[PDB]
Amino acid sequence: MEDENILRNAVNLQVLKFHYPEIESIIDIASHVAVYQFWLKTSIEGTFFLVKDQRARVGYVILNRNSPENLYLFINHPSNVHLVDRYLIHRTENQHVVGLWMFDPNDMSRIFNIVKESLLR
Amino acid sequence: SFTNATFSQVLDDLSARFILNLPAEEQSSVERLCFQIEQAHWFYEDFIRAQNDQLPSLGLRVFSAKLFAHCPLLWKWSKVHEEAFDDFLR
Ligand SMILES: [Pb+2]
Repeated sequence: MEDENILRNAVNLQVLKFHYPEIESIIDIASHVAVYQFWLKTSIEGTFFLVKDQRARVGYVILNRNSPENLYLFINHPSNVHLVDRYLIHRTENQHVVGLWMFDPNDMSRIFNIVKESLLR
Repeated sequence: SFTNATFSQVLDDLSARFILNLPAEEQSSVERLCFQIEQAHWFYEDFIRAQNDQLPSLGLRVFSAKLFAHCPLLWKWSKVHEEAFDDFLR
């Protein structure tokens, strides 16, 4: 019964590449995620796509529902991502932190696993 | 990006951004699907048309008709029958 899943992945990936041509594949998806900063809510909210790019860099795109402004960020090291309270916390080098709020708390641990397994060597 | 994008590429975007990837809990629901189509319609009229002036301004019924004709699997992915959707919006 995998046809509809193959097609959905193909439509999703075609749209992603339309915005970001270097995107190579979708690793997984979380239906509804909001982005936070300090913790203050940003304008960015929508579907979260964990993606691999041309150079094998792991990252994610949120296709924003609030405006055409999307978010695309890389996860450079699996250690960059922690579960703290209700946020999936994503840290870049010198204390640059983004907080991901997953509607559905199941996706926190789920996406955390996927990110670590994507960056596993 | 939406500049120079075809009507077809716009409908693809809107499907993936609003319709295709609903959580299991929001599937099998006519009113939720309608809400998402409505949200997609606003995004289209408000953001997409401001970027590409050649795109047609559409009412809700005609917009929905074009999103669903563009991809009949939208019914399958949201787990809603077209019959039920039509009876809801009459
Ligand atoms: Pb409603």
